[PDB]
Amino acid sequence: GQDYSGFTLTPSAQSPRLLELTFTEQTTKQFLEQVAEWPVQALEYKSFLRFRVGKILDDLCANQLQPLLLKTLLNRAEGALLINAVGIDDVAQADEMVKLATAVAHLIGRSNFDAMSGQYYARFVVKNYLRQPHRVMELHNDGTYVEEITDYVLMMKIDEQNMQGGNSLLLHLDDWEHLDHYFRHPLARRPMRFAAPKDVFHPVFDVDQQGRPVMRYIDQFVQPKDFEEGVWLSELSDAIETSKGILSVPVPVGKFLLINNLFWLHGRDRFTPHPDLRRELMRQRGYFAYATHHYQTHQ
Amino acid sequence: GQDYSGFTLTPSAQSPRLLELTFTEQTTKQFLEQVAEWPVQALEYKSFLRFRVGKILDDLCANQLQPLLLKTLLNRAEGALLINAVGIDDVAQADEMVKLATAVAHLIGRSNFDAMSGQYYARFVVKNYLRQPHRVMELHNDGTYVEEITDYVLMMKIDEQNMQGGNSLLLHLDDWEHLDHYFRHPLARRPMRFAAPKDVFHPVFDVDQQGRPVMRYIDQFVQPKDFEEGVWLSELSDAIETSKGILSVPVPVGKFLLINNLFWLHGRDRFTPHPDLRRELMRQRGYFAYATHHYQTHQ
Amino acid sequence: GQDYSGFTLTPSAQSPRLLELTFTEQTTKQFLEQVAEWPVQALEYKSFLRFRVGKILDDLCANQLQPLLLKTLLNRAEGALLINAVGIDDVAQADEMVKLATAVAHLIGRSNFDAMSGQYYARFVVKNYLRQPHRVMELHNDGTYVEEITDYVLMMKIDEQNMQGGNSLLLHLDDWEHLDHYFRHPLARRPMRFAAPKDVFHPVFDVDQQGRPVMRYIDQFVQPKDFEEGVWLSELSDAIETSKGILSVPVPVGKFLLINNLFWLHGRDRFTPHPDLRRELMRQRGYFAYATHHYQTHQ
Amino acid sequence: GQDYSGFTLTPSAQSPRLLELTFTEQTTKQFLEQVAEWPVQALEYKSFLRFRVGKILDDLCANQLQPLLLKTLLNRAEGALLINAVGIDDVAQADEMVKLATAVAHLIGRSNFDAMSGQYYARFVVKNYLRQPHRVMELHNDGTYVEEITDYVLMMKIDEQNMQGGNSLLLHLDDWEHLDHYFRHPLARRPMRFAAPKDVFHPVFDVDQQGRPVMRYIDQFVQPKDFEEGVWLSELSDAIETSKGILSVPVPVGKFLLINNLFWLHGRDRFTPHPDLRRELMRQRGYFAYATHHYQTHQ
Ligand SMILES: [Fe+2]
Ligand SMILES: [Fe+2]
Ligand SMILES: [Fe+2]
Ligand SMILES: [Fe+2]
Repeated sequence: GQDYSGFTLTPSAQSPRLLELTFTEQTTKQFLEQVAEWPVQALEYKSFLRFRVGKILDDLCANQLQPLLLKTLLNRAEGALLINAVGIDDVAQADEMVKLATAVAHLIGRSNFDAMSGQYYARFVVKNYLRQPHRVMELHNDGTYVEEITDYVLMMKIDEQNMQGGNSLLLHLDDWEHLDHYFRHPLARRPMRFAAPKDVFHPVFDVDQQGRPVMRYIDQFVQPKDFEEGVWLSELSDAIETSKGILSVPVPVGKFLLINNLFWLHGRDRFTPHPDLRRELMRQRGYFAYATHHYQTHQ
Repeated sequence: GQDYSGFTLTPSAQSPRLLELTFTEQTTKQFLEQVAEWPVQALEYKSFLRFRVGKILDDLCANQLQPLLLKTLLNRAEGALLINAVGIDDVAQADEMVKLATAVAHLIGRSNFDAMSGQYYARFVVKNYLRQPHRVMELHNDGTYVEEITDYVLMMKIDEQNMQGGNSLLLHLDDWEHLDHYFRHPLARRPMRFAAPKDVFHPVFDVDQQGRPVMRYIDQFVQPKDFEEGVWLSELSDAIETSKGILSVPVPVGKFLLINNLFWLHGRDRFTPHPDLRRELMRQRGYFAYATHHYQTHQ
Repeated sequence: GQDYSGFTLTPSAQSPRLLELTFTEQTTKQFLEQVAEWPVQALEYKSFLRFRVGKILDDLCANQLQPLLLKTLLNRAEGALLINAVGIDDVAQADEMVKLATAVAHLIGRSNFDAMSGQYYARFVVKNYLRQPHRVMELHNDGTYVEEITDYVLMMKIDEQNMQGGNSLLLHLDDWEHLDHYFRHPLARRPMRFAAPKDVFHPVFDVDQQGRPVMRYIDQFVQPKDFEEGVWLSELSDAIETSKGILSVPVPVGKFLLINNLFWLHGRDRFTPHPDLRRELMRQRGYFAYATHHYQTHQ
Repeated sequence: GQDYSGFTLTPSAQSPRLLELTFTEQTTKQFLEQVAEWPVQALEYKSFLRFRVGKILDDLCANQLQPLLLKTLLNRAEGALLINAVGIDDVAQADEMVKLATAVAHLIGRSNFDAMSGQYYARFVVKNYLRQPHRVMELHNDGTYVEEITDYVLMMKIDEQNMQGGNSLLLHLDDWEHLDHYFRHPLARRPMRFAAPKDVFHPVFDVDQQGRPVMRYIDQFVQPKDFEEGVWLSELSDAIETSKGILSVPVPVGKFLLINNLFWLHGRDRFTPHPDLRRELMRQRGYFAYATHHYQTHQ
């Protein structure tokens, strides 16, 4: 995998669709110097600073970062990245981790308000029905019960102690062996009710600009209105969960997954409970916003 | 009463309009095996599983169950069932009870969110003004203060210890000796205000597709706007409560009433307080949703 | 003052506009017998019972009560009543008091939900800035910050111990010596903002059907938008409060004022604090609803 | 600076745009006599009294006050006042301070509901990230996340003990050396999202009636939608904060700043924490409402 200014990029061991982007130690060192004056708390109060820290990182990569992130995330054949910075790999560096993740996100779009934290990101600690270790968290898309589309999901590993399992699960729609069967079903186009934990109605599948399937699915929030929709959804669920195309991805401390939420589903594998278990995560979810040469009216 | 695959059906001792459906021990055994992998908690999070457990039970009855439930519930001459499964008859089996009731409901429609429990069903324990033993709960219809129609009411007996009385009361509109007198009154068609414990306005009576009376009445939530509406409603109330057509139905542990809420009213008889009284109930309320050969437009 | 069936009516000592209606001991005795089966709690849950207890009282007065209440309350020259029943005059009889007040109100209209109690009436106990004894409560109309009109105000004295002062104050617009001066001012017709403790806009004065002034005024909830409206309202306030037409009315235990809120203002005089002071009140507020021979369309 | 009836007016030491208005001891004495009958609590309940106390003060200044306040606040070349009354200069006089500030505000407009206090003004005590002494509070305009425009900001110093720093910062748009550069940028006219701590959309700049720049900006509530808006806002922020036109104004106890919020920004300098620090402030924010000879339709 290739050499860019300030970082390297290589395919993952799980899939060529998922690429691993690592910022050099020198880029990392300089980034942290140049953003030291804004603590995370400044980023939380002034959203424009989220874009500024973005600019600082991209400028350190000779402006090669932003176009690469976008080309990868929007490329149907790929659409997923695992990102890290050499030197940021310990829980003591959580703030620095948030700054990094924030900078990358705000080069490609904007992170949405998170109702769990009341901020643009959320950090969660896991320590020893839905909260359950031996439970796989089923593959899904985020953002299914609001009108606005969530284009990206960012999941960062902040701490990991005494943890067995709990890999991120991923499925690219084009690796799913049953796509054609479910996409070509009439109920693939049936608007269904999705309800928060005001209701919205949208189909479970849609298409991208070129007519290729995309999904907006989660088992917990979809609300089949009758026996027809119900049985079909229970079959679709089994067809996703038993897929041979599912990826299992370890996310080491300091690294984060950044994926296109339209044609990747994500989930979490089970893990072993242990009295001294500690896992800390950070999430952001947002929309893409980027410049292209395209048409406009007026002056 | 007749033999179907997996269950038997017979008229009740109270009325030929109310039929008693009992699943055989073998059906019950197999149902519980085949649904063991989804605990009630799974059904609460993923509504499609509610329809799946429905399918499993109907499949065990050679697909004779679903059409029989619908034919009975929609039949004006009947419209009520008391349902049980041989082998499920103790409070220790409450989860199994919920699964059964859920499976039957989601063959005929879908159960609505219950604001008391925050789930698609609600379980309540009674132990020693509105909470009162010596108080009869007056005959009524459910769902009178929302715009959407509640088609069915399901009441299951989960536990019963040291209980005297407290039978379910039922009245089929066609057994009510004063129907003609109240239905033909001009105020039968007067939209009246109904208010939750946003207000809705609907008449106290309406008609089914064939022009036969249906009701949407409850004394607590109807809000007569003046002396005219008030006196008439107080007279209608007395005329319902003193009706000779009222049924009194014991609901033993493991059994549930499932009734058409348009032309049956329901209520509860008084019961004797006792220091060691324990009654546990489960309710679901929902709409009908079923396939028929009927017209549609477009392709 | 005159003799009707079941009650007597006479002018007050304060004004010929305020009439005193007293139910005979026999009417009272029979009313209480005939309504004993519905405790106040029944009236709170089933609003139609509020109209029924109305019917029972009017029937006991040979149907002379309802037309007299309406003729008095709607008569511009009067519009106020002080009502009592011989034999109901002690705090121990508070429930009976509520039943009586309820019966009278629901012969002339319907009492509105009271947000302080969550019921159709509210009972308040006073015992030892706004809560202040040496503070007169300024003359006002109720219902000024909702779109719907409040036609009547009912204030009943439930208990009174160790109380000096605290009479009800009343002003009939036609006894107000400054009416013409304020009514003919351009700001009398200026819609002004009124805001709850969504905002509404209405003028401080309006007219009845015959073009005679009515008011919708309270100093606490009117929200002058500028110096013009502000100064004028402060002058109007002084002109109401220093009026020579103000009535001061003692309301003995068991008695209640029932007034037309369009052309009477009400308030409360100061009272002496005392360690063993106890005053208990009940209020209802509502709209008029009554039959008359008038035009309608269709069949 | 000039002599008016009841007060004097002189330019500040910081700028000729900011004028210092001091009521004479005699005006002050008479004002306090003539408003003694309405405690602050009366002003809080009856908003018309806020305008009345205004009238009393202006009347004491031969009606020269109101026109001078308006001429100053609306004058583009000025638009800011520092106001005090000889004899009101101690925390023990806080109520008198509120009355004074209220009287002045309600000669020029009306103060809006303050959600922090639930009243038309708010008092705050400061004693020993956003709450931070060594933090400058950045220059901003108030009222940026509601549809209605806030025309004035009033900040009064009620108490000051053991305080180093914490001056009010001010910037008049016409003293800002980078105005032309940012105002002439296309994003100056881009409606941007502003969100409360329902969202509103307005540009960061607008124009007054003569086409001169005005601002509606605060770093905390503006929500850049993408990298373009974000970077530009971070640059605008630096350009405001490092401006050589910024004023630093000490506000002694008893004095208050009253500024035009359209073409002045305000903020606060850092201050030294001290164990026995006590600063008490009062704020009001409102709209202008005043008489002028202008056109109207109808009669
Ligand atoms: Fe997710
Ligand atoms: Fe019910
Ligand atoms: Fe009142
Ligand atoms: Fe401010």
